[PDB]
Amino acid sequence: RLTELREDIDAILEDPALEGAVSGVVVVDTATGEELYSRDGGEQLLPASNMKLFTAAAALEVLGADHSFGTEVAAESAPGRRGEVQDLYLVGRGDPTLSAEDLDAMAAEVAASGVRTVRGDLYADDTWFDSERLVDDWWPEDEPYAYSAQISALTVAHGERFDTGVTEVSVTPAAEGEPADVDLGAAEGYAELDNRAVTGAAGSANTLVIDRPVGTNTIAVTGSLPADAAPVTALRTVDEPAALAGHLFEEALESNGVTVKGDVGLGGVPADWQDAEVLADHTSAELSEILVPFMKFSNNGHAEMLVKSIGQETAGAGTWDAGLVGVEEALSGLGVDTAGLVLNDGSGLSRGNLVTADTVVDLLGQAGSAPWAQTWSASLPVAGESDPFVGGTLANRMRGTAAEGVVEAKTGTMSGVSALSGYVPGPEGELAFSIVNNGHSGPAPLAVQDAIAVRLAEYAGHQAPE
Ligand SMILES: *C(=O)[C@@H](NC(=O)Cc1cccs1)[C@@H]1N=C(C(=O)O)CCS1
Ligand SMILES: [Mg+2]
Ligand SMILES: [Mg+2]
Repeated sequence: RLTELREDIDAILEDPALEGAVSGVVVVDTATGEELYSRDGGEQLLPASNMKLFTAAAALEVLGADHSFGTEVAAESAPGRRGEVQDLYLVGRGDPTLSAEDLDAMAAEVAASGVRTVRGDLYADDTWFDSERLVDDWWPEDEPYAYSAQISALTVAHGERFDTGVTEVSVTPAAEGEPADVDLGAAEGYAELDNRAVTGAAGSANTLVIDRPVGTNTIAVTGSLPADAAPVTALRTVDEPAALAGHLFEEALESNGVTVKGDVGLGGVPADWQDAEVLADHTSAELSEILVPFMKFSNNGHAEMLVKSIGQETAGAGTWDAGLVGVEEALSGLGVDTAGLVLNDGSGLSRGNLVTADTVVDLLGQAGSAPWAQTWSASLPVAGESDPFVGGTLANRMRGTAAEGVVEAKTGTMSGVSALSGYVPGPEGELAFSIVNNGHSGPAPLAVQDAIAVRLAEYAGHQAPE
């Protein structure tokens, strides 16, 4: 058994896919508390998205699994006669789930409260958080994609997965030689557009390219899409999430009989109206719930918003520095020795982050005993599970093995970095394990991971399906 499992893991770690790579692998039994396996457990390594474990085990400590984020609209004073108001501020406070409709339900309320004309400018206020959009060491080349969307307190979230600070761009073919049709999704009318994409012959090489050149708010498209090609869509971030939530809400009011004479812009409530009238409000779901679409798909923008949210709680400052300090200590009050830790962000996107397989495992145990241990274990990706909201980043891994429907682990992928940490619940023992790989030069060593996971699934007393 134990004397056996060792040789197995060792052999799996001898995979050529890991040459030159440093691997942090640690396995412990959450019950007995016995150390089943350990190789370089103390080595500091980049955790990539596995950093989200620390971020989630802290948000639940700081904000409570019942936490809810709210949004609001306000004017100095309510309307009356011709139901006319001056300036209006869209004020949000870190809701990571603001839907387009959520804004439309508020556009309606604004009208349902008598307003019929906004003779003033339409400002968007997101001061609950600082205006520091990206972590200092993130790379600017990664700024056009959903993974690296700017952080703001007031940002619109796309789809059922809540991809924040982004817009869905679409490219539809035409006739060979004619320009292609580009729709900018929500950022239509907001972000600029430079359509250089043509429609290529039917059966031609698709060479489409959707970009947001650094430093601008322009969605650029180049290359060509074949005439016979199927319509393409793609998430893209926008400069200043708030200004877009501002643009959409402006469109939303207009869709609810409220005319806006002034301009739409970035601004905070004057701090001159200590008792402004709150024309409408919105409350999101509880963190316990938002947890799911966070840890299953590793929402990066969610992670950072939580961090800062922790920074507003523990110290009234929507900031990373304050947020991270909160996480560090919250992980300490949770009983986690945070010595080998180095927190530079909440998502794991930063190469300034560092953990040790032991610190990860440590965190796994402690979190299992917290009064929120269930809403936490359930947020984790389940192996081999076909349904996106259950399998998450593990929906296409370990299908048909003892690990199917069993392993609850968190992933982490980055250039030269990959990780898998979680629990393997088996009648033969509750298990917590961490696998961190840094330095390999080829693709993520999934098979190596899966192999160890699936072997643990067995060690825990599971069998592969027939
Ligand atoms: C976590 O690692 C995070 N990864 C990325 O955003 C990839 C980038 C690293 C630098 C710039 S982009 C999320 N987690 C994934 C996982 O498998 O855990 C995959 C992508 S998004
Ligand atoms: Mg528009
Ligand atoms: Mg089973």
